[PDB]
Amino acid sequence: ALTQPSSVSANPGETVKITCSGDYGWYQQKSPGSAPVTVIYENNKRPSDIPSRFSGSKFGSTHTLTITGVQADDEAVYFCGSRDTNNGAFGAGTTLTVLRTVAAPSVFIFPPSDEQLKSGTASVVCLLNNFYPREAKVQWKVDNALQSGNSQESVTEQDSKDSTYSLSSTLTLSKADYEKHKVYACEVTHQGLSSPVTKSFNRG
Amino acid sequence: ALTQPSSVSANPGETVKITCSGGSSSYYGWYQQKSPGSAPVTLIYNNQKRPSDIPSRFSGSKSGSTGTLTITGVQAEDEAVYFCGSRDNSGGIFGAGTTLTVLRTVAAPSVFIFPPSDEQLKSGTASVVCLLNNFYPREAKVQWKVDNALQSGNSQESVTEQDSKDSTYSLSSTLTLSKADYEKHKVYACEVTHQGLSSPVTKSFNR
Amino acid sequence: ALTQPSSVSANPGETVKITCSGSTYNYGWYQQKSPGSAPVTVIYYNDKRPSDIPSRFSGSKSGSTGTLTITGVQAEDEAVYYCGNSDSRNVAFGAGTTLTVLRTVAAPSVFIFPPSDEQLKSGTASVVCLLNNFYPREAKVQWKVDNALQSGNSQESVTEQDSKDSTYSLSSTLTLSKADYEKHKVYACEVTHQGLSSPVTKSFNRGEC
Amino acid sequence: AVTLDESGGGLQTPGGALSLVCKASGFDFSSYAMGWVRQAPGKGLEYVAGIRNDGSFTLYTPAVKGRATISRDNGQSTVRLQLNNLRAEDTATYFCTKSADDGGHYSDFSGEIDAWGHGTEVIVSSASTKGPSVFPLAPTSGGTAALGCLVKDYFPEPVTVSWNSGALTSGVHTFPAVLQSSGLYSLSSVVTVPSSSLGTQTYICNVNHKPSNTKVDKKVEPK
Amino acid sequence: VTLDESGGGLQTPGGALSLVCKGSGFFSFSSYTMQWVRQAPGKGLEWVASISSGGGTNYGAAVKGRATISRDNGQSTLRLQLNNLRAEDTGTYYCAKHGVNGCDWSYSVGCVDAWGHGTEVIVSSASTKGPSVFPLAPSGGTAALGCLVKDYFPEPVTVSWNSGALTSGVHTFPAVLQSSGLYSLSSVVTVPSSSLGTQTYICNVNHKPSNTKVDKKVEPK
Amino acid sequence: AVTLDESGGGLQTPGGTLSLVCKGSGFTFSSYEMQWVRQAPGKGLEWVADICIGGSYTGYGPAVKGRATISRDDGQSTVRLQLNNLRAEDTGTYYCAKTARSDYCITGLDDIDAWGHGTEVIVSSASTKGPSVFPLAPSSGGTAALGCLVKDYFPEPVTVSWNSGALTSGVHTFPAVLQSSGLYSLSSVVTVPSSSLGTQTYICNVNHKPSNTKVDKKVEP
Amino acid sequence: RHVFIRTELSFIKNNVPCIRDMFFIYKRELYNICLDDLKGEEDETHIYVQKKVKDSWITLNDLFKETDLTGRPHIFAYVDVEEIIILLCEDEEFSNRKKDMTCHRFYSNDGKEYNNAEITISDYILKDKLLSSYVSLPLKIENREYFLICGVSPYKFKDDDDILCMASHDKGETWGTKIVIKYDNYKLGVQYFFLRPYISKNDLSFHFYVGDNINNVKNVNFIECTHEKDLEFVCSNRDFLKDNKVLQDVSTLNDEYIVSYGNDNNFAECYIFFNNENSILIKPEKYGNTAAGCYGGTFVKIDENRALFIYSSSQGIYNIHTIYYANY
Ligand SMILES: [Ca+2]
Ligand SMILES: [Ca+2]
Repeated sequence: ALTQPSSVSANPGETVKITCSGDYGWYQQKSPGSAPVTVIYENNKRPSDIPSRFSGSKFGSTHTLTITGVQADDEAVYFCGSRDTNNGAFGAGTTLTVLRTVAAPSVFIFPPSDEQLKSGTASVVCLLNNFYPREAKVQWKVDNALQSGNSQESVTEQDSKDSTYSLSSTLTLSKADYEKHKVYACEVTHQGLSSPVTKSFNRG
Repeated sequence: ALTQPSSVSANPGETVKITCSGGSSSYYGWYQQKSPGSAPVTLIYNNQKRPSDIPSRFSGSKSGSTGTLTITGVQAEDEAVYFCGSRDNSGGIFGAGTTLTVLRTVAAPSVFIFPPSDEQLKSGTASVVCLLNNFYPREAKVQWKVDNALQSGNSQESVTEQDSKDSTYSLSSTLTLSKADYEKHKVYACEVTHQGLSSPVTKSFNR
Repeated sequence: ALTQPSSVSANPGETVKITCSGSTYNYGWYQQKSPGSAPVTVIYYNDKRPSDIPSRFSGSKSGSTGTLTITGVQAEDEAVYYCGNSDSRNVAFGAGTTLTVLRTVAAPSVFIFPPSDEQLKSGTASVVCLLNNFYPREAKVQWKVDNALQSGNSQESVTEQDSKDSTYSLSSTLTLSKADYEKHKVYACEVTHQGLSSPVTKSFNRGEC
Repeated sequence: AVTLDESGGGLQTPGGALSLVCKASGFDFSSYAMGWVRQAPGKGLEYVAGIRNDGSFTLYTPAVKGRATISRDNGQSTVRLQLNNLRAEDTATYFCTKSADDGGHYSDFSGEIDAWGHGTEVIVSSASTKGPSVFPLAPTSGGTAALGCLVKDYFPEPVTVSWNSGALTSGVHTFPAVLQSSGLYSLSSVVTVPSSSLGTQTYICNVNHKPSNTKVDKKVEPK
Repeated sequence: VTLDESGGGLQTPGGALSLVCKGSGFFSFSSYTMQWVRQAPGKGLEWVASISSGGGTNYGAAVKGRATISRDNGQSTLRLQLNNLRAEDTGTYYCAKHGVNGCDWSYSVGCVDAWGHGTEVIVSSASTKGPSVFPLAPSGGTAALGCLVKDYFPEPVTVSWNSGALTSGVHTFPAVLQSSGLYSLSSVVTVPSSSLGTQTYICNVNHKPSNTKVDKKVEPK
Repeated sequence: AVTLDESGGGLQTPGGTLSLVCKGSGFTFSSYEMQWVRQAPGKGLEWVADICIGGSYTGYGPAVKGRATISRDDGQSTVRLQLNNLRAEDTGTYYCAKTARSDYCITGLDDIDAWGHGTEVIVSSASTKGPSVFPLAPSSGGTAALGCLVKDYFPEPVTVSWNSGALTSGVHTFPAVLQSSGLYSLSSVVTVPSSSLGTQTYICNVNHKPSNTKVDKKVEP
Repeated sequence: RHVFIRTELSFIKNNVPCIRDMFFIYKRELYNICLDDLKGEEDETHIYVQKKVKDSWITLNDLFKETDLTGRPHIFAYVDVEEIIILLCEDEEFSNRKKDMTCHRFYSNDGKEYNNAEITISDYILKDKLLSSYVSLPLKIENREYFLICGVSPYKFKDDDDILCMASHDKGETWGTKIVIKYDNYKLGVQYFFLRPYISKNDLSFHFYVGDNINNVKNVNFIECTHEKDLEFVCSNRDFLKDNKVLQDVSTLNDEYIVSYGNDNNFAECYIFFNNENSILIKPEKYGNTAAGCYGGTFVKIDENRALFIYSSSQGIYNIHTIYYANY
């Protein structure tokens, strides 16, 4: 059980300090599934192909990864690696969210395709694009009625060019229940929106 | 700092495995206790060494900082608490002890009710007893219904160990009331809710 | 690192136990009554106790955790206790465990003081609100110049608990210029404590008596 | 009688250096490991530099590493700490400590200390010394009346306030100085005397400020 | 080898306790590492103390400071003096032997091959109490009876049915600590209805600390 | 110039075995310690197994204890990973690692200086469902949004590339979610201005490796 | 008579510098306890257990990192038929008359997975007795197995007691057992160095250098210790002086001394003598080595027949003389 903060947040140009208190090795992983890269290969050792901004320091049983001057290419989940009692293990992961200005999501509603209807299913997809912060609310309104339990959202990792998020909510409904209604609204509630933007479309 | 399970369940004939994890040691050890008052019996000492009169089905194992007991071909008589013992930087550490449960068919309990002896009433106290006999599994509910009213906070439960021949249980519920409280009510029902019973069996008397 | 509780609290006579974890070598406990004052070694070398230290103080190590036991705690035993050891071949101290002694709830005796005649001639006028002998340390001091809430211009000073009756004393000071002091007249001092059902407000008139 | 006399810790300057010496007596100096600890204001304890009995081994806190140089003279019974390029973060009270061991194990340094010193307030700033202005706090009536003195506007710390030339001890409370928005200190000292003793008994607060060599005696009188 | 730990019982709180584990059938007992392990009621196993062949003494975090383990090699005995007794100090005490070849550290519990019978140590100021036996009489086919042992202290009570002859059907329950402080235990037995009249069923209760050999006869009213 | 390549992806049935391999290059294999590290869906990094220089020492992780088996083939420069009794927990992306120090085998995860690309393993006994690609067209003014949808496909992963890798700017890939029926739903959109609606051709190329299905769906509004 | 000598030369590369080396055999495999104590800006102290896998030393745990030890500790390591127990005891710089010793204890049933806990030999027998690190194994004295920490007296001018050991019969946790060594040839004004106990078949013997006052060189000495009453031992000097050769190391095979000799104190060439009958000359100029010799030539017994002869003719290079002998 290597103690490591759930998340850390610092603005660009500023220094960042990540503590692992559970010798220590730091490995960055940009997106879940992508191959991680060793940022610091010991307490005070850095690989050749790694920027000089990255540095490490161990004091007692606590290590701190110091990113003196942070950029947008440093947006990744950092992991510490060491040994607990006898065995070897990794940290929980520190997600590095970079401090930026409040962005509003560009909402685009999509209707089920002509090929989808023939199969027997019809899912309406509500897309959100380039927004900050990650906190967002998506509510469905089929003919001005609240829908709950039949919607699954998908949030992407922070972009490495502009530090923005993108959401993908999907309303799963059967072919029979889709043809019974005409108006499909999408109430989007974000921090950067004073009035919730509702994008609606007609069946015809 | 030894972390081993609380429960493990096996049908007779199957091979079972208990995993004891943690500690800064070179050796682990498994100890069996049948009942809580029972003295421990070493099954495997020093990771794999098996003391005399311990079956071959009892196997010792150790991968890294994790010892493992393997019961290759479980028998009904293997129902017991299985503690693991090792070494920490503090001293000798033990495990929570994994209670082995032997699986068998679903049995309905033999519900019985016992009024207080008239010799006991003269003392001032009245103990009403409900007996659940040779049932499976241990998960049962006992509700006391004095004159059709739920009795809470005045009854205690006692459960015997699982049998090593039939692998069934037994539960005694003792409702303790005052002599006056007993004579004032007439109908003394004991509702027993179990999985083996389609409808809750209520054993009752009238005194 | 050498993790040690932020604070611990018990009634006089109760046994107190302070844990320090993250090292398996020689623990050393050092008490410090007030920040800045020279600390005094309570227990050194895990359990060894200096001659001039009470018998109620004892120490014990189990694995990588040490526990300072104070059997039957008294008034003087209030202090920030610091643990010391090697944390992974590094010499380091703990965060500090503060000992607040749970004695009966005491109410503060409030005394408001006006700026002196000498003070006014210099060009400054500081009003001092004095809280004395109270428990616990949690207290609220709010200033009211002519029934108006004052914030940002008041600095409080809390003393180290008393070694005989276990009481605290607070010293809030309202810093105002000579020009702003003569423009107002009624100076109230709303004191909100746990042992006070109604906040005692001590007020004084400018130029009276 | 074991003593630890710190000598050389006061007002220092940014980028500069210090030479904190410690004098020890009452024990065999050449057999115990010695060290220096520091408490930053508003912060906890922190080991600075440790030195072995034979002076052959030294250790430094990552903050002072490469700038500090703990030395020791067993013959003279001293342990001099030299710190260079003094930062704002180096403002703290420095205590000379004594381990009850040779320093054979790392824990001997912070977990086996059987002797401490008074301390020395080390301040790292390019600022000048000021003199305190003691204003009385005149006494509202009851069973027990309080009175005090206001040691306002002084730099740096500390200040020693006594009552009636060391005669009044019971009921005297000395409150720590609050650092003002201008950079000065506002210490206050009150004393709870009987309500009947007002007027008939004289009360003169003696404030002694060592940095500016200021010594002001003020008579607090009720009206 | 046989381990006979004895010398423990109902002790008064805040006092001393010397148990003695009598080693029998040992060959060079001196060589073995000797141990003490305890089990509080309804709790698990706890290491108490160890002693290596050279006198290597180590005590469990729970008892360190007031405990003292020793070995009288000559008489093959293992002893344990424990002062200032508490409720945490209640439970059975088992005497353990470490395997012949040894272990990593003498204070380990991964190398015990031999255990003793167990001396139950009870720390309490309440004095001995004998129980009160009361019947649980019966009402074709199968039927059930039993007999309630009511108020006793300390915990060991032995209910032999029909002087040992009756064991089939017998379910002696595990005693409960009542609100009061004393224990109530309930031994029952399942028999056929045809045998009710033809057979006599005797409760054979036995409380050792208070010498209460009670012998009740359960019969229908 | 270190390159770590992995064996082909898997979708084996539970209770079975799993075989993996790491083709190492650009360094002196058989002088560095090698290890395996798995990553569960949306979870942290879990060390699986470490093998010393000359296969002298072996060590496995807690979840794969008594099931995992490593095999470094020095002549082939490949590390094998055997895993019997497959469970749901074993589903995830697996990586290979190389310690930084030569002739060094201390236990600890602070020394890895090389990482493999990764390969996916899905423990499930379900049939590989064919991917269905549906075109999504908007009904914007300045910036228009075109994309495609992959529904009713199993198991992961799916590589979607616009114009066979030519169009990379403004391409967002969304992770798949487990629907109520038990299938995944992946989506991908590309932000292009309204002036290019007619003069350019956008084709969403979906690739499903377990079922071998390559359908080129064009998206037209 | 059937002599059966058989040598094969091999090499081991160590990427880790070792100020000192300690070789031991366990489970029929060769291990080294390396002291990597470099004295530079980032160079720290490490004590590594290292096992040779092919033609190169593989670094296993660094045992020293656990010890709160502040510096160079004494290494007394012991091997048994199924375990290895090691200790890092404290030194006595000037008057470090630490009336009690403080070493660590490390334990393994594989030489890899090592477990540790600090031990304390309060009021230890070997107070003010100088120490020198070494590898050893259990000696049997009166059906009891003992690991031995043996030391020596600094100077001698008053006739006597002058060499002694403490012992453990609980895998090196208790050291209350005092073994006496009665070597009556401790001349007036002599000092013994690097004292290591050669143990074999429960027969006690010692190999130690002697810093000659007249000369300025250290001369090897080997004594045979005979058991008198329980725990009492009287030793005697076994002579090995050879015409124009210097004594170096000493072992036993077939219950016969296998001794080591150099041409001169610089050791350009080394010679091994099986029962003072058969010689073998080991030419250290193997692996293309101009600047080569056999200084620090050592024996690692592996069997009553096998034993290796190892030296380092340059840094990070080990010359393995694989000896086999069978006089029957
Ligand atoms: Ca020491
Ligand atoms: Ca020490």
